[PDB]
Amino acid sequence: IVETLNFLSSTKIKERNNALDELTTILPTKALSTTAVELLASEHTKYCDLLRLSLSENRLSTISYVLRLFVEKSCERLLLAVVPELMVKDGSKLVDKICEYFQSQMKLSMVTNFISILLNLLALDTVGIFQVTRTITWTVIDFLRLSKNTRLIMSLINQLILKCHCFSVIDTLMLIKEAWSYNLTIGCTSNELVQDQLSLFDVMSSELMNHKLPYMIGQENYVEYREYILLRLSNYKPQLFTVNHVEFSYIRGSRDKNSWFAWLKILGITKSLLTYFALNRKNENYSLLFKRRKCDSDIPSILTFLIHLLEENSSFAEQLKELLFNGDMARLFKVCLPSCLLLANSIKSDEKTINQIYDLYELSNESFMLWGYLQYISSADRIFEWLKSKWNQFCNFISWLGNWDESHKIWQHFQEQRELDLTRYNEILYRLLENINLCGDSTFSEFIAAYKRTTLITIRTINVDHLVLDKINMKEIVNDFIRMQKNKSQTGSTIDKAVRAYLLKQAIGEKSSYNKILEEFTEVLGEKLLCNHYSSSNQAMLLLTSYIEASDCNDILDWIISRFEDNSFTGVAPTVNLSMLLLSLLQNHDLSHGSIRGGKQRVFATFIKCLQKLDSSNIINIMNSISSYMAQVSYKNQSIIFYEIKSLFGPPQQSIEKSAFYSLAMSMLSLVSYPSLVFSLEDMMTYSGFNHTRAFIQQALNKITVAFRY
Repeated sequence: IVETLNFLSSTKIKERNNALDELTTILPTKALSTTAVELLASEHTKYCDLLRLSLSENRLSTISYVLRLFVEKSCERLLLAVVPELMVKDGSKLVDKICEYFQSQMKLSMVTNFISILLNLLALDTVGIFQVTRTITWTVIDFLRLSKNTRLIMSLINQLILKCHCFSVIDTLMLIKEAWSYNLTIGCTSNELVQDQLSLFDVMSSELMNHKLPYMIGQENYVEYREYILLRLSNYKPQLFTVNHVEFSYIRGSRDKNSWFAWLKILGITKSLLTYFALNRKNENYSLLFKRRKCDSDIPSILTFLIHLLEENSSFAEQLKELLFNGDMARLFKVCLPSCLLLANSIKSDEKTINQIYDLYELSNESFMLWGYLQYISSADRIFEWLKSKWNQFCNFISWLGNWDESHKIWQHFQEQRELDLTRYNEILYRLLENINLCGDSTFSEFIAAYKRTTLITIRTINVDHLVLDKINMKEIVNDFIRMQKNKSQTGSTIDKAVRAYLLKQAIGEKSSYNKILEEFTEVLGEKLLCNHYSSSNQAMLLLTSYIEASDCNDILDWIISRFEDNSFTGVAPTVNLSMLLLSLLQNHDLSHGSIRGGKQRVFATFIKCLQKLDSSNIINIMNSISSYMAQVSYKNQSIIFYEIKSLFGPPQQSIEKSAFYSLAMSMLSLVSYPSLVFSLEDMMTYSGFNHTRAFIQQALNKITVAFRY
């Protein structure tokens, strides 16, 4: 049977792309379904169904995020996308869908890893269906189920670490978008956080750092028609230990980190295992505790900066944040314990204290910091020689500056490092700079190894991969334009050289390169998933902007690039950003009416925007020329845009920001009159208060424009 042959082709999943081509060629309704890794699975499932019409559509939409194992839809990666979401909901049994979904998702049926993941997805949005979403979130947060992985909870923490309501209404949306961008640092930031967290003491971080932040927010919240549900939740939170108990158990890891991190006698004290005592205290309190959570022996000048930092927190932590979004005795103990630098930073027998530092240097940036504080001297001379031996993170010689034996030591270090050996030499040279007559000798020795018109390693993949790319990192020190070169190679001081290669001749040379790139991009139609590369419109606009910035000929070139962007008919994020960029060029203007069209496109390309609205306002405020024409038109255009009202108060906040963009010429008063007409509780007033603050004495303190308001 031809059907059997088709089945064999599908079964033969090796070189699946060939099988896919065969299926495409094959493209009897039951067989049509049967003809369909994942592709092989599609063939098998459809064939079973064929062997056995709404059901086919239902099967196609079945088990999407709720996959059999995997269906490439855990977080769902046009009209079809909106329809699919609706179908999925129907099977489970576009803002409107988002609201239905926020509520339906919390409703579930039952009500655990799935919850942390859904929450993470919702938090990333920095939006969702306002209050409907917030009510859904409260219920979902409460339904902890089989609570403790931590990283998913931490992703959810992007929102849960800000467990509050109505504190920044018609404001928080812009802040949330900015937070999402910061949250996006995760991946590389997570790896860095894990390394730093473990290096400083014994903390894990590893993208779970924000889960701890969410727990802190939860404690703070506990101590504090959708609205009725939210009010009830606010009270329930006092003791609604929705995975709080899980956190209490998970916290054993935090206790371990704190112990690792650990006036020495007071520091040595466990403060009666205060971290555990605090948890016990909270458990005993049962509800709305926090406050004095067993903070026994909470720092003392038992003989400071750390205490101030601890209060602020009530640095490896910075890495975690990026992912989230008798002197001799003291010196010997501080070095032997290796936070030697912290002890030294707070504190500053000197010869012996320096000898301990000297040994620490030999052991080889905390060491430099410790020395710098200590150095705030024969003692230093001894350490300098040891430091030279140590030379042959970092900072090193920086300590001497941060604070002629030191110079003699520098000469010894330079010669020893100068003698990849180049990496050692590179590090020594950086130290020489870090500290910025034997010092001249040190420079000469480092220079002698460097030689100049020389290299010490020890076009595609010949540009650096064949040779040099390893060296680029292997003997790296300090900083160079070479970093840009490496980034350019990865994207695929060479980056500077490439610009130099083009060096209006540069524009023409660059234009030729751009033309080649443009042709490839044009060839690459719908280059994304099983959808389209919407960003291409934005890329075309970016190219246009550079050419226009140039010069009339470049602007002519810009028009062609812009014309491609102008097609729009693409996801709004790309089409609208492209229109906005075009409008920014229009704002600068030139010697053509074309600027008017670009501005119209940006105006047409409406979005809630939030943080982007603010950015747009900041740009809008920079232009509208003057007279009583461009200024007037801009005001009219803004006035005619968002109605706010509804439950769209953020638009009113945006209007207020616009109202603040000049006054008593600018019709800030008209904007104010509109705000007065719209009795948006005191939300409008709060926004006005912010504008008033910008003006110093304003509003009741100096209405001023009251003369016209009257």
